[PDB]
Amino acid sequence: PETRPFISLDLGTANVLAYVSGQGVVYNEPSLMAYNNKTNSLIALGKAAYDMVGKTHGDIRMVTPLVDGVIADMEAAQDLLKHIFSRMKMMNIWKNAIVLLACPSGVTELEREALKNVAKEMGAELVIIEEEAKMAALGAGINIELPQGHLIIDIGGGTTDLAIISSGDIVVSRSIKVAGNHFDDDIRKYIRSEYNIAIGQKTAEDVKKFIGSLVKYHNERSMQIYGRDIVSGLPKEAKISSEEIRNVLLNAFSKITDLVIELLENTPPELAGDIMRNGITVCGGGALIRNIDKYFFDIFQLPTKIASDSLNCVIEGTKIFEKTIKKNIENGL
Amino acid sequence: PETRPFISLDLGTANVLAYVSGQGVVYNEPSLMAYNNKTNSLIALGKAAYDMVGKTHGDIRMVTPLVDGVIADMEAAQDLLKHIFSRMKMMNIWKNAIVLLACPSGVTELEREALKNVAKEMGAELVIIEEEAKMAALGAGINIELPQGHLIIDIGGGTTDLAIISSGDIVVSRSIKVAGNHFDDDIRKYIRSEYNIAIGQKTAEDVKKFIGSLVKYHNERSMQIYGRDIVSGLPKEAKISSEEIRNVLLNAFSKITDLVIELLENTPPELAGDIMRNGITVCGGGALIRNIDKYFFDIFQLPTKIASDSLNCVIEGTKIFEKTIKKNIENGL
Amino acid sequence: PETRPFISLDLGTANVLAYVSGQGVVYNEPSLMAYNNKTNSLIALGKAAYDMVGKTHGDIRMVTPLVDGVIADMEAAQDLLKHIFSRMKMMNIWKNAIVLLACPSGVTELEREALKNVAKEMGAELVIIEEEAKMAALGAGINIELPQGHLIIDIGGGTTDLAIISSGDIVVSRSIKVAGNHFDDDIRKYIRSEYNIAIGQKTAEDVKKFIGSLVKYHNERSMQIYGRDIVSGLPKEAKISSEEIRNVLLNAFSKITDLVIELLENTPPELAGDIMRNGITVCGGGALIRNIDKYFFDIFQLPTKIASDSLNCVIEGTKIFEKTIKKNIENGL
Ligand SMILES: Nc1ncnc2c1ncn2[C@@H]1O[C@H](COP(=O)(O)OP(=O)(O)NP(=O)(O)O)[C@@H](O)[C@H]1O
Ligand SMILES: Nc1ncnc2c1ncn2[C@@H]1O[C@H](COP(=O)(O)OP(=O)(O)NP(=O)(O)O)[C@@H](O)[C@H]1O
Ligand SMILES: Nc1ncnc2c1ncn2[C@@H]1O[C@H](COP(=O)(O)OP(=O)(O)NP(=O)(O)O)[C@@H](O)[C@H]1O
Ligand SMILES: [K+]
Ligand SMILES: [K+]
Ligand SMILES: [K+]
Ligand SMILES: [Mg+2]
Ligand SMILES: [Mg+2]
Ligand SMILES: [Mg+2]
Repeated sequence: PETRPFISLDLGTANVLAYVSGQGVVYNEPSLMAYNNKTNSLIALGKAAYDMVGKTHGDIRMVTPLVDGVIADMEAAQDLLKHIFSRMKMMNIWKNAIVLLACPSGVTELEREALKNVAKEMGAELVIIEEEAKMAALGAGINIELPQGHLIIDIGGGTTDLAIISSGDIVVSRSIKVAGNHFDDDIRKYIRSEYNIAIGQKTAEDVKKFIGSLVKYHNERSMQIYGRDIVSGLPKEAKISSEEIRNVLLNAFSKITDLVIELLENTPPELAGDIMRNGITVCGGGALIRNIDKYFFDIFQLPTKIASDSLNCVIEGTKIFEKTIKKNIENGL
Repeated sequence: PETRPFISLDLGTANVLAYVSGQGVVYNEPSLMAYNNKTNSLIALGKAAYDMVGKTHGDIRMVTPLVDGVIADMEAAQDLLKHIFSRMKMMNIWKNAIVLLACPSGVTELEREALKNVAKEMGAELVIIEEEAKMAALGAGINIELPQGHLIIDIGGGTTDLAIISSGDIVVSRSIKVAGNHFDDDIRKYIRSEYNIAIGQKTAEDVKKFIGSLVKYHNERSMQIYGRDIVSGLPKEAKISSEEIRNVLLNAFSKITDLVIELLENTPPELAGDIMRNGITVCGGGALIRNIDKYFFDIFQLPTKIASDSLNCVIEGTKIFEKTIKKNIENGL
Repeated sequence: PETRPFISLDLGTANVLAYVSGQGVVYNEPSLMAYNNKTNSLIALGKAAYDMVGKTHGDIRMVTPLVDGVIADMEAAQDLLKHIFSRMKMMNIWKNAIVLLACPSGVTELEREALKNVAKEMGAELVIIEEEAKMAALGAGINIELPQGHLIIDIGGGTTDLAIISSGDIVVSRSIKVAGNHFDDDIRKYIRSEYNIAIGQKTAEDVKKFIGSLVKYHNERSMQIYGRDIVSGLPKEAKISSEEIRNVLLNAFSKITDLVIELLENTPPELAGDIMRNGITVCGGGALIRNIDKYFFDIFQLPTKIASDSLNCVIEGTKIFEKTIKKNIENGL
């Protein structure tokens, strides 16, 4: 007999997802928010704010409420929470609700406590904080309860997260701030250096998605980009090829492969054998980079699987974990 | 339930247009006014005053009430507003009316406030001031609400106005006092230098319209002009060709192309890509100069469209914006 | 509802014309008056006095009441006004009448005021003074209201009047005292120098009318003149040819063409173009000089029309202007 609503949230640096027990996933939009600096009014958020990135008047302020699991703008976080459930024809579901949040391993206890405080402020009565790595593992269809080791690589917009999981525990974890946003910056840096053209972030992210890859793929294809020539200052277009972008990504993943090496270096020997057999599981947005699994196999010789629907791994995991959370509540935890 | 009349106005330096909700465009005449200097009586305005330019006794004073969106003659502005609706068989529609005015980006807050004060003086209760660039964009059939960048070039009689528009906002704007009047002066300067003939403004404007162009066109044709020989002081005629006038306009547009370059130089890179794809939109009277679109394409390589009915873009935009203004009034703005 | 009579007057230096509303032109005779110097009695006026010019006893005094629009003899003017309407079987129509007078541009405000005073003295209640040039333009069938420029050349007995007219206004005006009387004097001067014969004015005026011309015409014809030989003092006749007289007129019109040149030199350039297209209109008595239009065309290359019935242009114009004057009276002007 549970009368209270169950809410889970994936408050990622790039995409925010919200789940309501009984309704399903009720929100899944970019995390960007647009404020007016002269008046501090919330102009837009989600897709509406994402379409404006780089095309906005100088009075508009683009905000990311959460950066790497840390509330970066208190008021923006509060505004986003007051909106995710605004398209649900119901009174506030935050009231005395059970809230399950997922945090990267890098988040601090104080920052975790600040997360709970914002949820309680909305009206929740119980606020549980789970490890993102095990939520993602669950979402990818891994039975984390088993005494079997798995290597999870969660590539998001702000951070790349590495976790050795086994018996539902994170035995080893590493995190680095080289992810989707870092890849975009480097794509932008390269195009500037090579073609003397200044492109926006939105354009950098679109070539990443449209031709980005780590190993040659079955539909190699070029792309036309449009930016501002650094010399003339006028609009200028250029043709970008798959090879060039593959080399940019290979350069940026050099630091991620180094984190994997360090992670394995601190992994208990008996868990190392499981890694040889169970391999790597890649999830998050970065799991969509073409042939990222072939890349990891070539370098490490470990089996590498891309989680199906890798953008939803975390939120999908919170849905699986709902049963566990309601069994614990029934046990007084 | 709106009982108050809706009035919008395009108070251009050359042509004044007035719109009444329910009646349509109710006034569209030149902005010139004719006063008697010995008595200060309003002799004529609109077409009647325009036909007299350069043919009037020395006691007559030609007045332009608004020059570049700035009330230049307070009393003349007041007289014009008391006349636009004089051919409407109705009592004053200014009473407690909703008035929508459009201003060039160069107008100052104080001058904008002076505009509202004149409208309130007539009897209006609500006086809204919109950007001319977005009214013109609307008039040209652009969905300014979309997160897509457009370059608007508004060539009038007093000013050329450049605006980068996107998401219903003016992200970048530049304005220059090189427009129809400047072109006429230069046509007059050229004919004096080349043929030693002093022509009036009316004659300068008519050759601009009758053979003026920026690129060779499908009906190249000469024109006979009539002026006063600077040496003999007697009447003298001359034959003016398309080529000569094209070269005069090409010289004057050199400064407009420089403003476009500066505008693009201060345009965010991601908006520059949209400009490459959406191109330029030319409106205003100057949009009628022959092959002005071919001119802009040749120089910048950007798609260039001439707004259909480019003299009515602004007023047509105020009509489209009426719905938005009445939704805001319903929301207490 | 107008109960008051309407009177208009053309008080020319040579011919006086009077118009009564409802009756038409009621008087049209030479302006000469004959007084007895020993008794100051009015002997004759009009045609009767004109037939006596040069044939009168030494006690008779020939008077011109108005010379160039200026009352030259106060009593003679008063006598003429008491006679123009003497052949109308009605009581004084001057009583509380509306009087429209026409003045050359050279007349002074004081002289204009003296004109009104004489009319009021007769019994008029309203005395309007119009420009002769626009009355003549009207009489010649020009729509002076239009914003189109016309060059009017009014050649009378005392003055030649030049006016640029447009929008019912005299934009530029010049006047010279070289007209019919000056031509007669020069005809008399020539015949004296060439044939040693002293002719009277009447004879000078008759050869001007009978063979006078400015360009060779289709019925070149000689004339027999009769005067007093300067040597013998006895009567002597001589044969005068068309050529000789044409050369005399060409010499006298040299000063009129100079006035036209000066007029055009002070004409606004945009009005100069209209002059090229609308041309010159010649009216007054001097418009009857043969081929005066061919003369003006040859010298200036401007279209030149002779007003039909050029002696009646002014009075005919006052008749057209009657409607305007009665609309103004209805408006309290
Ligand atoms: N097809 C694709 N190819 C490459 N990158 C992609 C693709 N689709 C999305 N991305 C990137 O994946 C990221 C979004 O993944 P996501 O898992 O939602 O990150 P996040 O959880 O919101 N941020 P984080 O807090 O670091 O986990 C963005 O940087 C996207 O640019
Ligand atoms: N066919 C044409 N070819 C060239 N110029 C033209 C043509 N028709 C009109 N114009 C000019 O266009 C101008 C009028 O355009 P318009 O948009 O009405 O300006 P405006 O709004 O009244 N003045 P502004 O306040 O500067 O915008 C005048 O300078 C005209 O001479
Ligand atoms: N056929 C003709 N050829 C030449 N001159 C003529 C002819 N008929 C009349 N005239 C002259 O024309 C003059 C009369 O014209 P008119 O328009 O009546 O002058 P006016 O108005 O009376 N004088 P003014 O006050 O100067 O305008 C006289 O000088 C006549 O000699
Ligand atoms: K996410
Ligand atoms: K206008
Ligand atoms: K006369
Ligand atoms: Mg994530
Ligand atoms: Mg305009
Ligand atoms: Mg006269």
